[PDB]
Amino acid sequence: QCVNLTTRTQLPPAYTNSFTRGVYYPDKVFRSSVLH
Amino acid sequence: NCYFPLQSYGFQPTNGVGYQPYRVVVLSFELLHAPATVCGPKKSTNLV
Ligand SMILES: *[C@@H]1O[C@H](CO)[C@@H](O[C@@H]2O[C@H](CO)[C@@H](O)[C@H](O)[C@H]2NC(C)=O)[C@H](O)[C@H]1NC(C)=O
Repeated sequence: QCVNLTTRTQLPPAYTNSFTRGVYYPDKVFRSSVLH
Repeated sequence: NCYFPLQSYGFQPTNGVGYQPYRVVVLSFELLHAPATVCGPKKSTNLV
């Protein structure tokens, strides 16, 4: 079963500033005290 | 000039070598870039 709940107001794109996010550990290794 | 994209192989036992079929395996593995799970038949030893 599934149903199209198409009652949905056609709102514009909304926006926010992703200041400093989405950094992730680039590889599966350990490092410390270093600018890599 | 519109075609079904995909074909049979003509594999009769009368085929010549290289026109004959081969079964193929490819082994893919990454090395040392994580913890690991498949290893060669070697005995470990105590921590010194
Ligand atoms: C919900 O509504 C959409 C249309 O907004 C339905 O989409 C159609 O689905 C049929 C097959 O069921 C297609 O032949 C049409 O081409 C689709 N419409 C469009 C505009 O492409 C959808 O099937 C509906 N789903 C339910 C569960 O009611």
